[PDB]
Amino acid sequence: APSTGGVMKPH
Amino acid sequence: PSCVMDDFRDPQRWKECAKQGKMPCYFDLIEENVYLTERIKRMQCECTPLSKDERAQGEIACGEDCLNRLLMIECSSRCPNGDYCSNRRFQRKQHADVEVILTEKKGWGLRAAKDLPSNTFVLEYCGEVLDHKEFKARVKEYARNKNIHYYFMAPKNDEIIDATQKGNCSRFMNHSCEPNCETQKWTVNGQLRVGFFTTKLVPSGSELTFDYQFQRYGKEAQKCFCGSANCRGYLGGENRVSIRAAGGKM
Ligand SMILES: C[S@@+](CC[C@H](N)C(=O)[O-])C[C@H]1O[C@@H](n2cnc3c(N)ncnc32)[C@H](O)[C@@H]1O
Ligand SMILES: [Zn+2]
Ligand SMILES: [Zn+2]
Ligand SMILES: [Zn+2]
Repeated sequence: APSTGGVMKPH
Repeated sequence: PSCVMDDFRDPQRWKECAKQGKMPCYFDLIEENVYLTERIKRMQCECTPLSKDERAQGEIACGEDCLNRLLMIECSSRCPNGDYCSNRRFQRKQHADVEVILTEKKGWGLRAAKDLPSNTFVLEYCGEVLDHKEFKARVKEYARNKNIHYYFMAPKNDEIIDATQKGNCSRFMNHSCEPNCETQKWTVNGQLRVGFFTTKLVPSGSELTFDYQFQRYGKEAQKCFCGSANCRGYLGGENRVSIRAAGGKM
């Protein structure tokens, strides 16, 4: 897996 | 350190200010989303056009009762109110007055340069619109580059907006477990556009924030420095999601 990272979500 | 949005128009002056640590690192400024080349029209509202005396009396065109607005659709140039229409904020770039500032622990941020009433359009979140396969390619690239900041917005049931390399100053809006802005999904000319809007009166000088509802796929969580007394601790919460679920693929 990547060390860090993510995605923002409106709801 | 503080800098107004017209500082980002001169890329050479911007780049040199950045080398001096007075401006954030250079990115490509865009006015509207960039798609990776994928890319009878009448959706008029029913507002009766304002007379030229009503304009003079301060009445608003396509105000709160405008059917287009009520559905989060912007009016076009053909709107019955024409030049008066106040429901073309995204298209006309009728942003709030904001500045980019350096925060203690989160990198750069956005603050209100004047009091913003509640439900005020701040900025559009612009970026490159990725399909799921370019999203995975950038996940790999940003991870191998060891980026700290991430800039993926996943419009519900929709493609990723990546503002990492191209975007506007909305890419500086930091997360807070107790925010004063929200995203709103608007349609402009048949296309989804995501805007930041205030949810309360933001006083001049306050940082603008929203709730990322962040979905972490990284192994290592990021502690949240929002400082809220109801802070959730980490940006992503307690549990890690897969890369495909983060990217909104069921
Ligand atoms: C959309 S960028 C916002 C702009 C970013 N601060 C910058 O300087 O480019 C989101 C990133 O900022 C940082 N960040 C935003 N809000 C944070 C918070 N509440 N606590 C810790 N880091 C935060 C994290 O690095 C995250 O990856
Ligand atoms: Zn209208
Ligand atoms: Zn209108
Ligand atoms: Zn927090």
